[PDB]
Amino acid sequence: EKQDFVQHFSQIVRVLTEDEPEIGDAIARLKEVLEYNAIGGKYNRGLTVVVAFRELVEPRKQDADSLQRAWTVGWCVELLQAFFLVADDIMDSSLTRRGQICWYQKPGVGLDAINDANLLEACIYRLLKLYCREQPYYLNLIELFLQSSYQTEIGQTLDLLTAPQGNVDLVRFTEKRYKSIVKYKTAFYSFYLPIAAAMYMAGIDGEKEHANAKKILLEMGEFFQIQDDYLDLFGDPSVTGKIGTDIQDNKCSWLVVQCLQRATPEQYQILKENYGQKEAEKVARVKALYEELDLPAVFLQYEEDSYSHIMALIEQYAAPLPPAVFLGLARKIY
Amino acid sequence: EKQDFVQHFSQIVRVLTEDEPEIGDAIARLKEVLEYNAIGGKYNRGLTVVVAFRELVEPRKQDADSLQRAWTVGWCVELLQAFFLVADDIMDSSLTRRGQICWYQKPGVGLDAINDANLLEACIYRLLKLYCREQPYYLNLIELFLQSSYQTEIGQTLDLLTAPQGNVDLVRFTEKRYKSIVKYKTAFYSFYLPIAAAMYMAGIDGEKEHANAKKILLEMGEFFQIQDDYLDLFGDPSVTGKIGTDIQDNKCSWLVVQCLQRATPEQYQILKENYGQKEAEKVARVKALYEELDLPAVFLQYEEDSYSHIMALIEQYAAPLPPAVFLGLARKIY
Ligand SMILES: O=P(O)(O)C(O)(Cc1cccnc1)P(=O)(O)O
Ligand SMILES: O=P(O)(O)C(O)(Cc1cccnc1)P(=O)(O)O
Ligand SMILES: [Mg+2]
Ligand SMILES: [Mg+2]
Ligand SMILES: [Mg+2]
Ligand SMILES: [Mg+2]
Ligand SMILES: [Mg+2]
Ligand SMILES: [Mg+2]
Repeated sequence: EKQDFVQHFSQIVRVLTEDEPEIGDAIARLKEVLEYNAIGGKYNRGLTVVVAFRELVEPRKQDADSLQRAWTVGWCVELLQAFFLVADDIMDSSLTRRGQICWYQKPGVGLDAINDANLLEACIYRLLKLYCREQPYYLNLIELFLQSSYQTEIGQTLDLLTAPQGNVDLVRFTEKRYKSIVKYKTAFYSFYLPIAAAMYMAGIDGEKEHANAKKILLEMGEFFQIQDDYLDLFGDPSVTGKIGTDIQDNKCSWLVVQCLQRATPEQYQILKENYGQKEAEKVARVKALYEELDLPAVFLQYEEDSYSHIMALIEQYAAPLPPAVFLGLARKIY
Repeated sequence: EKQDFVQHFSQIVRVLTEDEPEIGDAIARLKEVLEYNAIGGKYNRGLTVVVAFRELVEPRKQDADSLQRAWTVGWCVELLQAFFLVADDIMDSSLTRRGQICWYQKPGVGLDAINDANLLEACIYRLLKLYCREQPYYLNLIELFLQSSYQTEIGQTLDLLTAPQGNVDLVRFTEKRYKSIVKYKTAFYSFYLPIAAAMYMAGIDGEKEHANAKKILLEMGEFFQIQDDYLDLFGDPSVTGKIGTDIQDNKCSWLVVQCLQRATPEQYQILKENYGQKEAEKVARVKALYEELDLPAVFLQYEEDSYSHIMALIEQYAAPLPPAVFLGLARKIY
């Protein structure tokens, strides 16, 4: 299934590049931005649009063109992600992503990658218009993408407000605060977004149904960012494909929050003295305080308990949607 | 008229900030981003929406609420501009704007201002939904803002492709190329955008009419960027409110294009040896080559000839719109 999704990408780059004449060099650059930046991940968020589309729509309405609209809106979720990651990797001062150097760390790109990210966002709406203009769900999708863009930028704002360069923020790191950040920066666009899109494509616009689906899916995304945080420090970088910067970027990590509520006063000071600084030996002290506190073990328990809780929420809130929508998702993330 | 437009801004910040609870600090930050970044200019682009609204709509349909929608869509054109300038001042490595330091040069903002610009763009569509959701022109406006965002990002792309840091690009500087850049990066969102918005608000959706209005307005914006370029080097910075970076940023300026087509071979080499470098004495040599070539005089003639040409285009293409729409605009820019 991921094979057929990735092959559809060559067509979306054809249509996105078919505007060629005076703007020839800019189209080319956009091509190059698309290939470097949308390709290379797992495609879970975009495939999710398509998988749930097939589960929610009557197979007698799965026209070859309605299927193509589904492939395209899935790619739109991947361009959103790609827009946010490019910018995010500047702001976080990250080195690699998806096994290559962050695009803006490329000789000859640098801060021009701010335009480039902006262009990736613009492509969403060019795609929606080319494919979904005359569909009844056109405006609902535009509005969903825009709203999930806003929520994600609110989350980024808190993410950064909470993590100033060169400033001990330890007291700012609460669970309350952690949950607010990940709710907005991650849960909306990675989980609620692609399910909600498929739903509007299937003519399920009921407000209580999106709410119920959102109840489940926001908690899934909350787990997924907890996982992202854990793996920033403890993930095999030949697997994750990205070098981690949380500690040096002085971030409100699940890890630090959990550390802070188990640390002795002496341990608090090790963190105070060592967190949020670019010196490897400083980063190493924190990682070792985390390992001494048995945080990989705590993560593993939390992963078990969150899973049980998410499945209980599917029991409560999935109907009248097929549970398989939410269960295939949970399979993929846990 | 600019007084009543600027006073409406306090209400748009109220509504934009009325989402307050967990996201309290992010709303606050957004407030601060709005005030620093949307306030402080001349407001010509946003007022234009409102002025043309009053000229295009039947006064018996200028409800107090339809007038409020007009004020709000004008502010939406100013948030677009503000989104683009913030990012632009990073990418151009500018120092000041509107008489204060570029926002991202502010202690404690830096590259976080990438999120901030993104948030400013998102506010357009939050405003359109709060005020224009149930209007017949809702989707036409969303689509116009999005499309003018794309075109502007295509223009930025060429602007930068054409001006690499530390690389003699002289041969790349043509008129053909100059015109393509300013067409996209400036003409669409500063001139066609606000007139077209007012037009859709007045229920003038005719395709040939937008084309005709666009014929006039794209050339006005082409002049306006030529003016912007001239003033980057020759403008009183107590008036312009911004320090110029064109030469050091190795940019395809109207000035350089014009220089390059009048320079002697020896003069070409002065430019080759001196353009696109951060050394003040280097910048000074170029400025003096421009003054020796009598470019302020050439600009002044071009300003006269472009004006005559724009007014001839108004003769041809304004009908059935009131010429006053286009004439008030020309007054403001020349
Ligand atoms: O991929 P990354 O940088 O680990 C991340 O997940 C990317 C990201 C970007 C925007 C919203 N949410 C997550 P972050 O929170 O920055 O750690
Ligand atoms: O205000 P600036 O930087 O003079 C400018 O006009 C700003 C700008 C931003 C985006 C599109 N067009 C103009 P630029 O072309 O960068 O010189
Ligand atoms: Mg990041
Ligand atoms: Mg981040
Ligand atoms: Mg991370
Ligand atoms: Mg600039
Ligand atoms: Mg610029
Ligand atoms: Mg300029």
